[PDB]
Amino acid sequence: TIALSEIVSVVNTSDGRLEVFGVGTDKAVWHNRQMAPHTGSPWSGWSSLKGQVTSKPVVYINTDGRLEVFARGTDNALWHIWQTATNAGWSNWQSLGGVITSNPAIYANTDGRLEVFARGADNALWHISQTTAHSGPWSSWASLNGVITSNPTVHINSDGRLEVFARGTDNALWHIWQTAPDSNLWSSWESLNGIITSDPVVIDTADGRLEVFARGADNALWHIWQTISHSGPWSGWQSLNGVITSAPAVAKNCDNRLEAFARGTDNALWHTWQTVSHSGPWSSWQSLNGVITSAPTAVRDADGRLEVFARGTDNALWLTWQTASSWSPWISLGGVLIDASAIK
Amino acid sequence: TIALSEIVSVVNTSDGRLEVFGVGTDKAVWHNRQMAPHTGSPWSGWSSLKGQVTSKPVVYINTDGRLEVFARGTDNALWHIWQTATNAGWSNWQSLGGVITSNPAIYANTDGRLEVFARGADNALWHISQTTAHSGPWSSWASLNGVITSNPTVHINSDGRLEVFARGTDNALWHIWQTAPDSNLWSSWESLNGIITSDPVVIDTADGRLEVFARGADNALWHIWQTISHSGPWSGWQSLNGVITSAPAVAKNCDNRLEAFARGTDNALWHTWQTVSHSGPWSSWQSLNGVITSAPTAVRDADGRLEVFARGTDNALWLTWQTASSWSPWISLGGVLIDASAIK
Ligand SMILES: C#CCO[C@@H]1O[C@@H](C)[C@@H](O)[C@@H](O)[C@@H]1O
Ligand SMILES: C#CCO[C@@H]1O[C@@H](C)[C@@H](O)[C@@H](O)[C@@H]1O
Ligand SMILES: C#CCO[C@@H]1O[C@@H](C)[C@@H](O)[C@@H](O)[C@@H]1O
Ligand SMILES: C#CCO[C@@H]1O[C@@H](C)[C@@H](O)[C@@H](O)[C@@H]1O
Ligand SMILES: C#CCO[C@@H]1O[C@@H](C)[C@@H](O)[C@@H](O)[C@@H]1O
Ligand SMILES: C#CCO[C@@H]1O[C@@H](C)[C@@H](O)[C@@H](O)[C@@H]1O
Ligand SMILES: C#CCO[C@@H]1O[C@@H](C)[C@@H](O)[C@@H](O)[C@@H]1O
Ligand SMILES: C#CCO[C@@H]1O[C@@H](C)[C@@H](O)[C@@H](O)[C@@H]1O
Ligand SMILES: C#CCO[C@@H]1O[C@@H](C)[C@@H](O)[C@@H](O)[C@@H]1O
Ligand SMILES: C#CCO[C@@H]1O[C@@H](C)[C@@H](O)[C@@H](O)[C@@H]1O
Ligand SMILES: C#CCO[C@@H]1O[C@@H](C)[C@@H](O)[C@@H](O)[C@@H]1O
Ligand SMILES: [Cl-]
Ligand SMILES: [Cl-]
Ligand SMILES: [Cl-]
Ligand SMILES: [Cl-]
Ligand SMILES: [Cl-]
Ligand SMILES: [Cl-]
Ligand SMILES: [Cl-]
Ligand SMILES: [Cl-]
Ligand SMILES: [Cl-]
Ligand SMILES: [Cl-]
Ligand SMILES: [Cl-]
Ligand code: NA
Ligand code: NA
Ligand code: NA
Ligand code: NA
Ligand code: NA
Ligand code: NA
Ligand code: NA
Ligand code: NA
Ligand code: NA
Repeated sequence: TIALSEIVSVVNTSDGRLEVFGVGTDKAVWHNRQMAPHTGSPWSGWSSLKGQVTSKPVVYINTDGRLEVFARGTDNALWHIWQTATNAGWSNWQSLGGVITSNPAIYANTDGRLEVFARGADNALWHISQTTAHSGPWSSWASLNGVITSNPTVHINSDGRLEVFARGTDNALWHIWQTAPDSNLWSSWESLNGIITSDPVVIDTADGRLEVFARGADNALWHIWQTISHSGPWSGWQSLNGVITSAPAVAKNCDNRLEAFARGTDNALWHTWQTVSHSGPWSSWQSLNGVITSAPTAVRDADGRLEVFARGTDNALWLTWQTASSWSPWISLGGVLIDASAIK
Repeated sequence: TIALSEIVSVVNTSDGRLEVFGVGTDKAVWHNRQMAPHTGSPWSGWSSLKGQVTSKPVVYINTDGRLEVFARGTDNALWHIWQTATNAGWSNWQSLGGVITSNPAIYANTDGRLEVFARGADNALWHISQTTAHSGPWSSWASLNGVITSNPTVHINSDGRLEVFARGTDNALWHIWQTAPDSNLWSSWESLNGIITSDPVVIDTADGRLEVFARGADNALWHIWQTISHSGPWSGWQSLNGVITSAPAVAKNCDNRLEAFARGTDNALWHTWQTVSHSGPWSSWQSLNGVITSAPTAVRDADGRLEVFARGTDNALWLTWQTASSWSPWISLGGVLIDASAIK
């Protein structure tokens, strides 16, 4: 097991609007969209993209601006659905085959080819990619081996090499990387040690370093980073303290200051932020109240403000966002959302 | 002729630092680099990349983070130099051939292939591209025809299609675009009318629209935009008033509010910005003082603040930046810079 997961995936679209994707009580993927590219825009309300899924659905934006949603099907294959043109109609659901046992994780290579990562039937890391920029057809499936016990997360280094993070059978954070951008040649697996009790969360800092966050054995929020832009040595593990009861979420403020969010022991949303600037020391933890039943999902909107989403006690998706002074009151976006994560 | 040009090219690097590139009294390309990814970082001092150039040198970042600098050579061919690895050593200068009669303009396609645009010996628009993502060899040159009378400027639409802007023989703003992302198929030329007396300056908005700024026949700053995300019809020309004596520079604040900069009749730096939000009305023009002998160059740094560069009365490069309350006083980065613009 791992800490409680995020309930939605979110994207800031090609036209600057937030769109959130989750799973309904009918096992379809539903989505909810800002009308306008601003903090506090009205929302569409929940709308179904149909299908029947058995993982968290994960939205990604192609390099031509088209949204694409990936999810495990009822046959355990990887399935996907995409906008046929930027901000336009959706394709039918289509299978990418395989047999997967985690949520999918997606990134664009430097050549615009989406690459998708998931755990396999064998508990190894597997991957598949677009054969040309922002387009099918897709490659055959292949394995990066290893044996992993969390959902994988992928990011891109500031030199263009993809890098994947996952928990190992010893509960340490492990990782593996492309040897060159767009490459099919990957490193050996390497351990970054620690004991982690959530999915890892990875972000790129303003200064080009990968930084990984995860709940520890003591239920504190911990992090570890590349000390040099796209390069080792990594730092030691460092504690940001707290006691958290979900996976964390991390986003960059307007000024690049990292900010981490998680559910607290009182089930409120809590957060801690870098102070002064993006190189800065982290603040003490502070509560944003509420009573939540998922990990939070954080994202920076087109006004440069953080917006945080979490499921509530009524199973609706609730929302709060940064204002000048403070944070806004929690508001409900309604709906009934379930946690369909393929690893819990 | 066109309004006075910018003296440097600037990039916010893969690791978050500002680096500026200009032409020294020896006609070599020189550069100056922030040590750290923060407003008010100390600078390296000017350092030479050698070469002998007869255009403004134009820096662009490959999709793998490697800087690449483009410039017209003493033989009028397009020349370039690149980092051999991200943020590391530089190649030798190499020729991409052709005969060009403007500064070069560069954008990355959605497939990661850089494409460069320049006016040719025939006065038409020409282009050349990398044949694979962030790598040579380059394609053959081809023409998009037209007859142009300014430096061209390229940008990417929110659906991934490159689009190029230039002044025509009638002094109107003309443009031309890819019919699909990464394509060798382009539109016919189309006129956006108006009378322009500077190079056009293009930026993408938070909501995915191309917006173009130019000095008008009355020496006011004018602009015009796509009405629908990545699509015509375009707006009317609208005036932002002022009386300006250089090319404008435009950048996005970290909340996406556009902000334009230009030298005034008194040779000081002046600016006007969007208020409220990125969909807000523009402020009155305000002075940032200084006495400057080039157009200003504006860029957002890794603290989310705008920084503006301009040549001074002593031919050094000077710098002011946004602060909480105000703007910083002008500071000198030293050096002696010449205006090597191919079109004056
Ligand atoms: C519109 C609407 C809201 O619908 C609710 O929320 C959706 C996300 C689904 O769970 C539906 O089954 C449920 O009824
Ligand atoms: C076409 C289509 C959609 O298919 C549904 O949704 C897919 C994601 C799979 O779960 C299929 O097994 C299921 O029938
Ligand atoms: C080298 C290597 C691969 O290691 C495997 O996969 C890693 C991710 C860990 O789970 C190890 O405990 C396991 O043996
Ligand atoms: C190629 C290569 C090397 O990759 C880098 O250096 C490795 C030794 C690891 O520290 C990775 O996190 C990092 O991306
Ligand atoms: C250290 C600290 C901050 O607070 C702790 O961690 C927070 C996230 C909450 O869980 C509190 O209930 C708990 O006391
Ligand atoms: C404070 C507040 C807002 O409301 C609380 O937190 C929300 C996220 C919901 O769980 C409500 O049911 C709960 O009452
Ligand atoms: C070091 C240094 C600064 O050098 C000055 O500024 C450079 C940009 C060149 O013009 C040199 O010729 C001049 O001497
Ligand atoms: C190699 C090299 C450097 O060459 C100089 O700089 C290049 C950019 C060209 O102008 C050459 O013609 C000139 O000789
Ligand atoms: C069609 C076409 C191209 O038109 C040419 O190129 C345009 C950019 C203008 O300069 C016209 O005045 C000129 O005739
Ligand atoms: C394909 C296509 C259409 O291109 C768009 O629509 C055209 C009519 C122009 O407005 C361009 O500025 C824009 O890029
Ligand atoms: C006001 C001010 C700061 O300085 C002025 O503007 C600078 C940009 C230089 O031109 C100086 O030589 C001049 O004195
Ligand atoms: Cl609804
Ligand atoms: Cl379907
Ligand atoms: Cl993540
Ligand atoms: Cl700290
Ligand atoms: Cl944005
Ligand atoms: Cl010369
Ligand atoms: Cl070549
Ligand atoms: Cl050629
Ligand atoms: Cl421009
Ligand atoms: Cl930045
Ligand atoms: Cl000069
Ligand atoms: Na769009
Ligand atoms: Na966006
Ligand atoms: Na295979
Ligand atoms: Na990721
Ligand atoms: Na970064
Ligand atoms: Na950057
Ligand atoms: Na460097
Ligand atoms: Na451009
Ligand atoms: Na945009």
